[PDB]
Amino acid sequence: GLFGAIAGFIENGWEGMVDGWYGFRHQNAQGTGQAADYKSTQAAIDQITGKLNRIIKKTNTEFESIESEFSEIDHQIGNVINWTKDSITDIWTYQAELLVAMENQHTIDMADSEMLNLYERVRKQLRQNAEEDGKGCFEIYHACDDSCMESIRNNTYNHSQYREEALLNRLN
Amino acid sequence: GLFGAIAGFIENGWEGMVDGWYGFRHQNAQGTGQAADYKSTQAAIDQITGKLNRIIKKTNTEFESIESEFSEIDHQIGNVINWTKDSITDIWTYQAELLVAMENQHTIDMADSEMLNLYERVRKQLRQNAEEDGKGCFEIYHACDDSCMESIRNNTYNHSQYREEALLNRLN
Amino acid sequence: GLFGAIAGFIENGWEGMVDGWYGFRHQNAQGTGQAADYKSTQAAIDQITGKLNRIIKKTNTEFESIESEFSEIDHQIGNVINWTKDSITDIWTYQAELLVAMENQHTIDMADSEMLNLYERVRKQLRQNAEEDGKGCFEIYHACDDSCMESIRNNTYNHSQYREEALLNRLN
Amino acid sequence: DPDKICLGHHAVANGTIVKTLTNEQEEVTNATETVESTSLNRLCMKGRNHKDLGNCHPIGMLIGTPACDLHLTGTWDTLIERKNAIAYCYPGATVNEKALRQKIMESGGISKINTGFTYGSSINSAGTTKACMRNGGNSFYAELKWLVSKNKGQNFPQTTNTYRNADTAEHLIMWGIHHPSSTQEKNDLYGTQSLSISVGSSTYKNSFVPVVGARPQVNGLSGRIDFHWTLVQPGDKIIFSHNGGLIAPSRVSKLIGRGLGIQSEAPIDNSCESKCFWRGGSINTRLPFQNLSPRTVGQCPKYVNKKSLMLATGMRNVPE
Amino acid sequence: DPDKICLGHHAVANGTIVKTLTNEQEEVTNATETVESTSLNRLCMKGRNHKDLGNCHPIGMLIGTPACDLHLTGTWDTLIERKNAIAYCYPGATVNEKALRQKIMESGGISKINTGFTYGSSINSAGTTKACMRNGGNSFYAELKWLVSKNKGQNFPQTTNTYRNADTAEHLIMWGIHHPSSTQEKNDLYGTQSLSISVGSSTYKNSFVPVVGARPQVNGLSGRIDFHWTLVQPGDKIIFSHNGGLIAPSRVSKLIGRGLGIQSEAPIDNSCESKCFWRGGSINTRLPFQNLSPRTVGQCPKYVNKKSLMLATGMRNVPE
Amino acid sequence: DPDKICLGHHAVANGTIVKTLTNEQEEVTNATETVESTSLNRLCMKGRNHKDLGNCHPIGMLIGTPACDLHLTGTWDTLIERKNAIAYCYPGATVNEKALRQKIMESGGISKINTGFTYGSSINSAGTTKACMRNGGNSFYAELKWLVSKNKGQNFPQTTNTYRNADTAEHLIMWGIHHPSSTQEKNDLYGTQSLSISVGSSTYKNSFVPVVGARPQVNGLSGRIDFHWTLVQPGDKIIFSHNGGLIAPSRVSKLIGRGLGIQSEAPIDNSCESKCFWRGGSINTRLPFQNLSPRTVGQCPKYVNKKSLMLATGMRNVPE
Ligand SMILES: *[C@@H]1O[C@H](CO)[C@@H](O[C@@H]2O[C@H](CO)[C@@H](O[C@@H]3O[C@H](CO[C@H]4O[C@H](CO)[C@@H](O)[C@H](O)[C@@H]4O)[C@@H](O)[C@H](O[C@H]4O[C@H](CO)[C@@H](O)[C@H](O)[C@@H]4O)[C@@H]3O)[C@H](O)[C@H]2NC(C)=O)[C@H](O)[C@H]1NC(C)=O
Ligand SMILES: CC(=O)N[C@@H]1[C@@H](O)[C@H](O[C@@H]2O[C@H](CO)[C@H](O)[C@H](O[C@]3(C(=O)O)C[C@H](O)[C@@H](NC(C)=O)[C@H]([C@H](O)[C@H](O)CO)O3)[C@H]2O)[C@@H](CO)O[C@H]1O
Ligand SMILES: CC(=O)N[C@@H]1[C@@H](O)[C@H](O[C@@H]2O[C@H](CO)[C@H](O)[C@H](O[C@]3(C(=O)O)C[C@H](O)[C@@H](NC(C)=O)[C@H]([C@H](O)[C@H](O)CO)O3)[C@H]2O)[C@@H](CO)O[C@H]1O
Ligand SMILES: CC(=O)N[C@@H]1[C@@H](O)[C@H](O[C@@H]2O[C@H](CO)[C@H](O)[C@H](O[C@]3(C(=O)O)C[C@H](O)[C@@H](NC(C)=O)[C@H]([C@H](O)[C@H](O)CO)O3)[C@H]2O)[C@@H](CO)O[C@H]1O
Ligand SMILES: *[C@@H]1O[C@H](CO)[C@@H](O)[C@H](O)[C@H]1NC(C)=O
Ligand SMILES: *[C@@H]1O[C@H](CO)[C@@H](O)[C@H](O)[C@H]1NC(C)=O
Ligand SMILES: *[C@@H]1O[C@H](CO)[C@@H](O)[C@H](O)[C@H]1NC(C)=O
Ligand SMILES: *[C@@H]1O[C@H](CO)[C@@H](O)[C@H](O)[C@H]1NC(C)=O
Ligand SMILES: *[C@@H]1O[C@H](CO)[C@@H](O)[C@H](O)[C@H]1NC(C)=O
Repeated sequence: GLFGAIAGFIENGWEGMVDGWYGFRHQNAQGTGQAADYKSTQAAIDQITGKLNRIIKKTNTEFESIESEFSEIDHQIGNVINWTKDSITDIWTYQAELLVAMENQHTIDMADSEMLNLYERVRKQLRQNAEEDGKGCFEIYHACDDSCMESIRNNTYNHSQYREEALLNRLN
Repeated sequence: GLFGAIAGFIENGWEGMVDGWYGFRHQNAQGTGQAADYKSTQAAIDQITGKLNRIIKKTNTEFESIESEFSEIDHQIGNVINWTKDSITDIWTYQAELLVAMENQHTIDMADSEMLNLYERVRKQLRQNAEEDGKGCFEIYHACDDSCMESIRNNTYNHSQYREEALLNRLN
Repeated sequence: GLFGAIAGFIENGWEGMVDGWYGFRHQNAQGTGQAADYKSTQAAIDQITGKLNRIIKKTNTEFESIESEFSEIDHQIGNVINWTKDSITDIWTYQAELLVAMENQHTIDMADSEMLNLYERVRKQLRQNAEEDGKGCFEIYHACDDSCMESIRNNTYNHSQYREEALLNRLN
Repeated sequence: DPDKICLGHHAVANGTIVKTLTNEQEEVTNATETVESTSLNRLCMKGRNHKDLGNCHPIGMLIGTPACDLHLTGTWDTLIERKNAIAYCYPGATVNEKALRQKIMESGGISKINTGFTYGSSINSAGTTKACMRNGGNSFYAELKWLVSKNKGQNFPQTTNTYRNADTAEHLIMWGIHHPSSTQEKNDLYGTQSLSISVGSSTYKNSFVPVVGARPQVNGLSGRIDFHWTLVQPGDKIIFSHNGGLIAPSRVSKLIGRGLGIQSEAPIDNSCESKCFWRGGSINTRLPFQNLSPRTVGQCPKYVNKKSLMLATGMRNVPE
Repeated sequence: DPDKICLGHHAVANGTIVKTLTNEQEEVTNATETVESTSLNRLCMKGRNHKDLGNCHPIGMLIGTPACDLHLTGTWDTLIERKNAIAYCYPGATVNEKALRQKIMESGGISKINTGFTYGSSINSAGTTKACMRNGGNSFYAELKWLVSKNKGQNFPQTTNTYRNADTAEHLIMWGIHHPSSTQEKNDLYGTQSLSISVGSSTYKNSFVPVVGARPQVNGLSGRIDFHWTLVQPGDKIIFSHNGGLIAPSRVSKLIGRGLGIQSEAPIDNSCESKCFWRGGSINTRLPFQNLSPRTVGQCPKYVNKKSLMLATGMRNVPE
Repeated sequence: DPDKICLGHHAVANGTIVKTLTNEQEEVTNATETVESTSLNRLCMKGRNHKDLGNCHPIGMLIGTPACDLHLTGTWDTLIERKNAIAYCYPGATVNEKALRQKIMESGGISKINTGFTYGSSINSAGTTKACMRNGGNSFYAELKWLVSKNKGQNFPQTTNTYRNADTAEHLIMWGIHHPSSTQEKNDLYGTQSLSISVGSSTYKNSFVPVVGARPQVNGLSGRIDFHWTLVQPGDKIIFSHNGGLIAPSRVSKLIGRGLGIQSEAPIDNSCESKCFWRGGSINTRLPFQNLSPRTVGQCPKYVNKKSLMLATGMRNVPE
């Protein structure tokens, strides 16, 4: 896709992540775990909610009948009405198809961008203490326990604390 | 946003930058600096001017009256005209709303992309001589005087000039 | 452009590359070469094919005549038909212009994104063995023969094999 | 070896297919419908002073056809017309009928005002017919009078009647012209004299002659009564001059305000609200589009030639 | 010294200009046209049981104008009308002509049914005119008869003719009224009596009087024959009562099914197919838009006021 | 600690709110209006050869009502009709009035051609009325003549008047029919004879009878003069045959070219220019949309049901 993350360098989604749209899986000495990211999830949901608020509505224009259901209509005027109504229906059918196609494309690419923005946030947080594996994971070159993993997820990880350890493990 | 810079990893805009839309602030031994970036600014402005040229215009079709202001109109044809005009108005109101919503989304995201493209250009110039702080700044690990700073803004900074000094400071 | 590669950090296209839309050029001690990338090229082509399938079509609504070619029409109804047809023409002319303008913008930016996604795949493959030059190239800090270059092109390059050599060359 | 943190996104086992600009078979985690396919099979009349006409045609409200006896006056914001409604008990038709029906169906009520027309002793003003029965008895249009000679064969006397609009709003006046089945019948009802009916106001002028040409029986009657109408402006007079063949108005109509006219087959429900109506009932959807019918009235979703259009409400679904 | 791998994209020598949201002159590697500018100068009639009327006007098929002798009956899915087609050989016009022509051009065929109208010895039903030539001699509309008095100057007899619709579908009946050029001509053809023609069905009635007013010559003729029409419903009858001036139907018409009416000057071509037609010919494009004409019929691309709209099918062209 | 370079973007103190696809309240640095809300309260007539009719109604230009004396001929690209404009000084109406007014308001001028009609000694062609005052004296429509019997009570003679179109373009011919207030009045003006007016061309014919039926006084006059019209083609004749009641044309009209018809109450301004007009004035905006009125003429922005639609002309505003 446009931003290269969802159906891109992220191989596939996680069916086991039911409390969020985006999140983390980690591996350390204590074991493995999973956690959803609130900020990225809500950013995506709020944008889709905004689309729904704009799209799911009708006009307030009051229309009256110009075609009799139960009696005859004039032949000349009736033909003009039929031409006009079918022309209007072609326009709305076209507009409806284009709207939903365009909006769907944007929704998919918007979701992709929020995945990438989360990935980019974490990359910059970790700084010189980790390396990208190419599949959406960061290999962290220091002991990073459950509290350390929480600090990465919380956006409170201080790279300076682990830099000496990490550069020794990375570069030797 | 889509590209993650404006209202993203860049915390806020600069009200003190009056001669451009994007630019640089710096700190070195010589002093504190600020300068606008012409190319990114003009790229954004030209794209917006392009939109305004396409949108700020009317059709050259000449319409005549089909509804008398001061006289009576036939009842059957009058109802057809009222239905048709209100149907046409609903279409144009809808088109106008969609146009401006879509254009505003694209304008905002286009501006975000130009910010990111400038940031990315600077990142690649600095190469291994600087590190990202996560807030749109680069910490430069060598003495980078006013001429050095100007070479970055000019896209004529050669990383090899300062690489030995920078790596010694980065690795300590 | 939106993703910063095409007409961006990549200075220009290659007229010599006639077997693909995106690809590679390499230089090592043994010579130079060129090769197209199949997956990125096909990703771009398939999306453009998708647009053409949706756009290149007409409605199946059957319209009949409401304006006589070889005979006079009533003046009042004729004026209503003229107003209606010109109003419908203005809508379709506007919609066609907006459709093609919007689609052209998206096609150009989609193509840009596929260039960037290929560049990003290669960056992550090379890991700590190469550095970006800012022009769409990677300088590889170990001897990378034709088989090594081929392994990069076909997504089988294992960084760990060359990492020891590359880190010593990068840190000098 | 290094520790690891992995970034990811959710997925579902069963995704939903949507169309995009570049892909007609794009799988997403969730989607929602934009085209309404369902209707309520009732006319949702909560919050509306409505009138269901039943077998009464709108025009029959002005002339007083027996089927319209409960609907000669009233007020409403919504007027419901039904299939096979009756306007004419006696064989005939109204000139400019479509415009008249539309005026009534745009109205918010009808009031009736007496014309005050009177007739001399040689006129029978209470003519009736088997075509227009009220409970097994011969009758006539309630708002009109069939004038004939009291003595069979005698010349119907020259008569002139005037209705003045004493109101500040325009009134709608209707009258009929009787077209007899034969010369003998014409002579019996109106005499051997040449017949002529003149109608004249400040804004309207017309003349009518009863015609006696041979025509087939409709409900056993070769006679016809055709209706004509005009608007009488505030303060104006309309003068009827006639010597046989006029079906004269005993009252005129005043259409009050505005209302929504609905033609539908659906039964009334006073417990639900709605702003959109069609032949088959009410559309209460929040969706922007519908595929029920191109013929709707009120505040409605736009009709589209589409069964479904799914709007994505989630990311690309990339299952494990 | 490091080795190098460079990522890039293709370019072309000859790029194409397109418009985007932000740029009126954006160069791309390739593009394709979305507005059709070309048309085939012919009516592509393959797969269509078509009828080219030539010099026959659609209304002439019902009355039997000499130019329509080969088009009095038939079936078709496509009917082609031409410029300057003749309906009225004798000077005149049809009342409600536009509605009638549209009905014929909407149909998929015409059938004819005998009225069975017969006339007594004092009527000459073989009236003809130089206006309507057939076989190099004076003739008349094939589906009608010009009735005049057998003896010049004598009163045309009071006559009744009744057409009964014994079919399950409605029949279209046409008749004419002759309007003489003078009182002397009127007296010669129909006598000195006052003339009156009445027509009556269950759903229609009208009365006509021949008018003898002075008027200029149209192809040497000051007389006029005006046509009138109505639909006779299944099981109904229509009664003509007349004493001079009626141009009476020998046959009535039945319009069968539906078809596409085309008005064009372009020649027929059975070699190829089309779904879209206009004055200049056929439009066989796959493109969504066209700029040939706003007046088209069938299944067509939408008309736009634009010469060209190029859709990009490639990336930005950035040549060397 | 290291030196640093920071990338950033501008912001403003007071941003502007716009709507996007995903956000109804998005703050940007700048935006501009796309819907015009303001109108100039005048008709901008710079660069237009225009005619302001004042209290002259367009139809009055053809018949020559006193209010239209300065608007009987001319050329223009823009024709301005005002409210309460006078067409008929004498009580009456024009048949097919709406089509006629539209033809005049579509034209780019009117030329007048003499009919050359003359009348014998037993006709008084100088009939006048207090309804149509001119310079304080009883007068009449300038382009027509009220023909009455010279001797009061005497039969108006059987009269013929013929106009031939000698021009290469079609001419619009108008005439009136007088409908007297009573039998005594009818007898005084035209005699006791039965009255008939026949009008006949190649493409038109009709017969008229003055009607005497009772009707109310309009400015003290129960009489009526109704107008009729037709187009006489190049080379064709039109023949009037009449014996009392014809209001005969002294001139015919030729409509020249095309122009823009405006109906408005706003005053003329020759300093300002515009291509779009409505009832309340002019719209000379560059913006694509407007919310002033759905009823406009010329080259206009499209009407929309919106107060404002702000288009972003800058990035997201993120203040410090
Ligand atoms: C980033 O990009 C910008 C824009 O291109 C560059 O800006 C230019 O920088 C050059 C070099 O400093 C400027 O050229 C210099 O102008 C000086 C001032 O000239 C005026 O005043 C002097 C003194 O009164 C007069 O002699 C002269 O005629 C002018 O009226 C000159 O003093 C400089 O000349 C001296 O240095 C040069 C070498 O640079 C010698 O050849 C000369 O002999 C002399 O000793 C010189 O001409 C230029 O004006 C700037 N342009 C703009 C538009 O601002 C930056 O250099 C670039 N930065 C980096 C780091 O790459
Ligand atoms: C021998 C034969 O078949 N003769 C029919 C003849 O019966 C028929 O006349 C009509 O027959 C019906 C049958 O129910 C009624 O009797 C009609 O009478 C009334 C009516 O009810 O309509 C009586 C009524 O009192 C009359 N009202 C007035 C005000 O005069 C009306 C009225 O005269 C007529 O409706 C006017 O057209 O008639 C009776 O007329 C005729 C039908 O045309 O046909 C013969 O062949
Ligand atoms: C000076 C002038 O032009 N006066 C015309 C006069 O010529 C015209 O007479 C008609 O002229 C045409 C010319 O081609 C024919 O000769 C008409 O003869 C026929 C006809 O062919 O139409 C003969 C035919 O047998 C007649 N048919 C019947 C059934 O009677 C018809 C018929 O009488 C008329 O068409 C009825 O109007 O005429 C000849 O009458 C007259 C009539 O148009 O008008 C003068 O002004
Ligand atoms: C007390 C009362 O209500 N009396 C009216 C009486 O006024 C009216 O007569 C008409 O009165 C009007 C004034 O309002 C005119 O004076 C009419 O006269 C003229 C006219 O000016 O229109 C005179 C003119 O010379 C006549 N012109 C010709 C060509 O004959 C015309 C003409 O006869 C009529 O307009 C034709 O309809 O009239 C005067 O007739 C009478 C009759 O309406 O009614 C009383 O109730
Ligand atoms: C208009 O369309 C309706 C529905 O398809 C059809 O029944 C009707 O015949 C059409 N009107 C005319 C005048 O043909
Ligand atoms: C059309 O709408 C106008 C108001 O814009 C209204 O006054 C008029 O009654 C409508 N026309 C008809 C024929 O009802
Ligand atoms: C409708 O437009 C056509 C083509 O421009 C023109 O010939 C015609 O005059 C117009 N119709 C009316 C009734 O003015
Ligand atoms: C889509 O989302 C809605 C709202 O969260 C949810 O209730 C529903 O389960 C989803 N749709 C389907 C078809 O599962
Ligand atoms: C552009 O596409 C067309 C097909 O529409 C093809 O014939 C042509 O070879 C292409 N040209 C270039 C320069 O790619």
